[PDB]
Amino acid sequence: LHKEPATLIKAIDGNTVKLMYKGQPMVFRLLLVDIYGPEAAAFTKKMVENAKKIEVEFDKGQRTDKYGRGLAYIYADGKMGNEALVRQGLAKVAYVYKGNNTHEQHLRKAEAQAKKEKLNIWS
Repeated sequence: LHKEPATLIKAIDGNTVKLMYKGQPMVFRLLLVDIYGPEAAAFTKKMVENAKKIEVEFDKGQRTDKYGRGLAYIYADGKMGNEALVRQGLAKVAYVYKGNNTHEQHLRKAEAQAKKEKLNIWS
């Protein structure tokens, strides 16, 4: 997998962001993250708005959903947004869809720790 550059257009919700990706606006849905809805939106908005650099990383399977959203791991300043959400207990690891599961175990590990800390949705 490779990290590619992107520019924030606008925050949307805890697991959805609008980016300029190779010169076109695209909505990206954060892979593997299920949505504390308003706190998830708040946290993702702060994450991408305060970042000096945003990167998209497609997984190994399909790159867009039926709705035309990009399906990716979004990084802000090197830090994976999908993991930071789960780590904060602001989202659950979702079901793998279409074989895009490369970071699944990593996120399950972040999720069990949020769960052990009884953080947020694990309260």
